Amino acid sequence: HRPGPLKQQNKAHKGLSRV
Amino acid sequence: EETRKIPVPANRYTPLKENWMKIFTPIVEHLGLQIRFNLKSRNVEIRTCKETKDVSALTKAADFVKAFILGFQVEDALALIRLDDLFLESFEITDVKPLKGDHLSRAIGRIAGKGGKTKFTIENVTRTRIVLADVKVHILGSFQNIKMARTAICNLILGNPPSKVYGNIRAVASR
Repeated sequence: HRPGPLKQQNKAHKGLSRV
Repeated sequence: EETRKIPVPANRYTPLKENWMKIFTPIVEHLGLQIRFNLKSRNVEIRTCKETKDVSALTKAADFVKAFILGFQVEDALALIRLDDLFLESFEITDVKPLKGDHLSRAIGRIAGKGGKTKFTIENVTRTRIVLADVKVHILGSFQNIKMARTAICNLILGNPPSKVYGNIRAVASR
């Protein structure tokens, strides 16, 4: 099931030698 | 003679003008008290007269207009007159967690919810009335209902989402 807009989901923070 | 003075803020004068009828008519008819509004000192003045019985009504009458000063709707304060154990408890939002700037406004938004509905939902859960100031919160109801509403609000501003507190408060209200 797909949660709706009312469901709280926060946007993730993106952070040898030759010889 | 017994004197009560209730102060009025500057923003409450216009709703007092628009709701004065339903303020003096409940007092002057069945409470038997004299009321006036001192414009010079800006105070709702209540005093007794020769036709007052059950003197505690005076106290409730003061609480009556006090509720309308704090922002509560009129008929809720009418219920304050009719019922016997109704109390109001107030606290600022920063009285439970130090919030600054945009965090405080986000806390206000979490209490109110979108469309107000979250706050409205809590009312229909607890049979209380909740009025938000700029930063202060006033709860009117009986003692246990005040405690449930205060716990719901303190969870709402702690960071808990309105949906989780919504479900928890709608489940715990069956006791």
